Amino acid sequence: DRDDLEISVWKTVTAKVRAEICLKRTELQEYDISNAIPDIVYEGVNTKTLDKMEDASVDRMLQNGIN
Amino acid sequence: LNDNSASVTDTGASQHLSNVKPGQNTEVKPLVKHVLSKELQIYFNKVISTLAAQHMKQAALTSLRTDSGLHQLVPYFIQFIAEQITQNLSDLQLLTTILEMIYSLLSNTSIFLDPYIHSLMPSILTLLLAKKLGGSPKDDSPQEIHEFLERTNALRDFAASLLDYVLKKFPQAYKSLKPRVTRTLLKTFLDINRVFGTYYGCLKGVSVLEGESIRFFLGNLNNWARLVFNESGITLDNIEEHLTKFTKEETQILVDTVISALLVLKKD
Amino acid sequence: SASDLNRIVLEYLNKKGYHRTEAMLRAESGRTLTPQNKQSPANTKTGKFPEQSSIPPNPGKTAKPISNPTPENYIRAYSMLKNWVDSSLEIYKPELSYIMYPIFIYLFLNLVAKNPVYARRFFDRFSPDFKDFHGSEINRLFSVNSIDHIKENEVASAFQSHKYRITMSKTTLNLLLYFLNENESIGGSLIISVINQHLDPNIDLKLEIQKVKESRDAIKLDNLQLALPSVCMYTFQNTNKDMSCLDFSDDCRIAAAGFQDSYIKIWSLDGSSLNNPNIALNNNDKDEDPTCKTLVGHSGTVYSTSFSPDNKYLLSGSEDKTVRLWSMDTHTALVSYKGHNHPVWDVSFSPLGHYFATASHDQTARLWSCDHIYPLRIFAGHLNDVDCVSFHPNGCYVFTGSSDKTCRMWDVSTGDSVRLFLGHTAPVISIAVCPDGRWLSTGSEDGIINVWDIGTGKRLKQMRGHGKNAIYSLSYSKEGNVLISGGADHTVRVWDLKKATTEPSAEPDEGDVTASINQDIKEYGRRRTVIPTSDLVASFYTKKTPVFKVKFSRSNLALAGGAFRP
Repeated sequence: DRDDLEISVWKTVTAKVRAEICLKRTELQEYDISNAIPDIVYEGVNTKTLDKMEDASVDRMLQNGIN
Repeated sequence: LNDNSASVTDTGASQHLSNVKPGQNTEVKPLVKHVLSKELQIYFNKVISTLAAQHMKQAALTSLRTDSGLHQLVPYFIQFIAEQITQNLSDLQLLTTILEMIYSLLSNTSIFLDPYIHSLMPSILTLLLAKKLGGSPKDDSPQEIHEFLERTNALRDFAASLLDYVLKKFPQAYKSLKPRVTRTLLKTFLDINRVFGTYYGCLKGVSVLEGESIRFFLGNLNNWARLVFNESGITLDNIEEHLTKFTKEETQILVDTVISALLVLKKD
Repeated sequence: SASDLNRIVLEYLNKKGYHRTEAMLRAESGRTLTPQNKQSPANTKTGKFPEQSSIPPNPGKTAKPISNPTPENYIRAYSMLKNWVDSSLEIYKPELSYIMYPIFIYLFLNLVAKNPVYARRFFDRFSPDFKDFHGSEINRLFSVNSIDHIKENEVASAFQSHKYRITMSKTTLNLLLYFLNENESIGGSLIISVINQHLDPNIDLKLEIQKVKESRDAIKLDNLQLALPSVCMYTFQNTNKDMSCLDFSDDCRIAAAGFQDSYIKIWSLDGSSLNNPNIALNNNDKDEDPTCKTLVGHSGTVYSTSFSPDNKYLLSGSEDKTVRLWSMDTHTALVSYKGHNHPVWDVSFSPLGHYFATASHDQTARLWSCDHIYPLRIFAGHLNDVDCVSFHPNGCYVFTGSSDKTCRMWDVSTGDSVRLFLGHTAPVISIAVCPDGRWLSTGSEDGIINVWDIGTGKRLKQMRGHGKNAIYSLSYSKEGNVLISGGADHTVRVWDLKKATTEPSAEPDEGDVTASINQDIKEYGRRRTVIPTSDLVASFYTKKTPVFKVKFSRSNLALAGGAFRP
């Protein structure tokens, strides 16, 4: 069970902080409970539509000079 | 109550780029023990001590499920669920009771649980894909082998049907825990050196998905069978007493459960 | 000048015919506060649904608020258990698939003895699901329609003698008992009586239900503590100051915004299609659907908009002197409602969706109905025009706030005002009454919220944390009292209603650094700054967008909404 790269390096580089966390609970990271934001089902466009309008205008330049 | 030759090219290129990609934090404060009243932690220890006496356990389960006003203790429950999972991973009745109180909080529609979705999914995904769950099989008996196998498969079949409950309770987090969980299952499934029960939990978690994702495991199943079952040039005749990692009973369970989920892709 | 008002009151009672003992006792009744009703939102154990008896409401047959203390047919009482066991493909599915049959059979056989047409509803409603599981027995139970029809079917007559046996586990029996104890008055007690009197559970039962109720009573939450909500903010971008007050639906799938150029804009908040194909798929993919529908029926500017609790209809009030009704599944107008001669400023549906109240510039509120073109009641008695309108959560009183620094409670049947609340210093702009119903809260354009109690009519306390500016919206916690105020100073604030009252609401036992130093900076000056009450706990600023709407959802998640201003 040592032929997995991303799980072995996750065991190695986190081995000090998780011992302190599990010693703290009996009184990047994915199990700090308080500092987590949820996910929205749909958020609106705020930047992609600008470049979408710009390369759409370039596409209206790309159609051989018809306005 | 909130929490009161240059080295800057690493704290700016991979400490605020591989942190701004998973959200952002400003130090929500869990523990000073001044944030809970007296009666609130009286209720907290009175519910954590009882989890003739099955009536009190079901009363605590229903008080978690229906009562409101426990929005302050909901981070103290996911702490004292996770420690009684990763610290007491040998007793199946306590793991059953902890999965019951996971399901009881997950049906309470009067508390907001979408912050805590990432600290509640690894408990479900580690009681489903554990390398060992009981740990004390009481060997040198085939009856005890079968009894321990059914006792540890009841928890796989319960935790797999708790993963499907949280893929429907939170549909607003779709495309954020459907590909993550199916990537966890595809990562844990596609190897040789795992124990049988982890493969059973993986295939049951595949079964509690739906649609083309199950079709997404159609191609990489042939080589998985050719590596885990050793059909090195076999002609399907002596299959009863041919194979090498498993025993006959759990191979029959695997061939049963690999088409228990394959029936979904040919019924439409 | 208040002792002279007391003397004028005493002489008014003496000349209007109140005995000295009677006037003293009415004064003592007027002074004491409205006590606590323990069934305040009608908890689902001892609380009942409202009757659907096709009559209009009537606030009579009712005692005073000052005094201390405070049939259910079989089809809904079975459909509760049916949906509860139908929502589960869990490990406990086929045991409920086992036990779902004889409770249905015994409810049918106990309902043919009382009401035959309700029994004919109840049989054919839940017929075709287990016909393949239980054979032609339900075909044998076609011919039972009376008490004497039970003597024809020998197995139906045997069902009184032969108690139906079922071998049930301890976890399933305790699951059923703790499900049917948590909601008695929906029909859980009606299920429990049939289980106790007609079934044979293999494992006394009255002692078991006594132990269930006692262990369920041994662990509850008596006095609730506060909780800070999570606010999801919907910011609208390209509205060049021409978006009036908006509203969100319930399930939060549709948003409705009224524009200054006589449109209603309809947004699917999930990015959905919002085209309602319904499998027809005829034609017209040539049009441009940006997941947003526009509604053009008004000729004036839309100043308010309200969603039905059914969430299938929209009610838009404009400055052209109509209120229009829109269908949210074909996106057209249905009914115009003409009863005003001035602009309409606040439309609001009923709790039960029966009939909507309206505010307008003509100093009168009007009660309507969705099937009548013209009004039903006229609420007159304010000095200036009516700004906000809201019902009591039973749909039995109306609350109107007006620009002459006051608000009123109106009887919905007799039309005349029952309460007049004085004490503000600015136009009341948003009003809201708590789900308990005993306390009224409203916000003015002076940035001051205040709460009265409807029994005494006087002020419990006020709230002084907003800027000297407008408080656009107001919302309540679903279970309990935490007020969420979204105003004009770009903040959404959180308020504890139960600090300075006789209900302290479970304070923590044991300090801060940021507390009492933030408004002790006072760089701008003591008289040129605000000083918050002890009731304000948090305040989320929105960075240069104002919040038109706060809508507290069911699960401690509020939603705010507004337009990005520059």
